[PDB]
Amino acid sequence: DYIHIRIQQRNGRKTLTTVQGIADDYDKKKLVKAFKKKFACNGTVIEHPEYGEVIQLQGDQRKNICQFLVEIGLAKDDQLKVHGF
RNA sequence: GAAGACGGUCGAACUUGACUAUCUAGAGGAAGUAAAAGUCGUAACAAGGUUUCCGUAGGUGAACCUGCGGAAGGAUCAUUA
Repeated sequence: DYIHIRIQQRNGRKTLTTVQGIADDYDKKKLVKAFKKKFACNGTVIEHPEYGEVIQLQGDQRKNICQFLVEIGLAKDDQLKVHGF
């Protein structure tokens, strides 16, 4: 069950790095309030629907979420599935 | 009238602690600095779209936010009842 990410850049720079696999059971405040306060980027939590509850961090955060995912306790080091936007 | 010699005084030096001053090694740790063309936010240059800033306290990814009392170096030297 790979925690998909997706990024989504609007402007030449207006980015949002989601987080798709974090079961809701997790601290709706940890996952992401551990992220923002980390590499330092605007996280959040939407119910995207082609996916089903994903975490928008703000940024092209695809080298970072390899890492903010070898890190805090949600999924696992093989689950890794990056298809940067 | 010598060596020696009784006991003393000065007391170098030596051994061990204390004291004071000056200098200097150090795993690592945490500041500040440069600084600067990087990353994430917009905190307070045009009222910067939340006027700004001071003292102070708590709190926040991060710039910062907020209360309480100040200041204009403000966006009012005026208010015409």
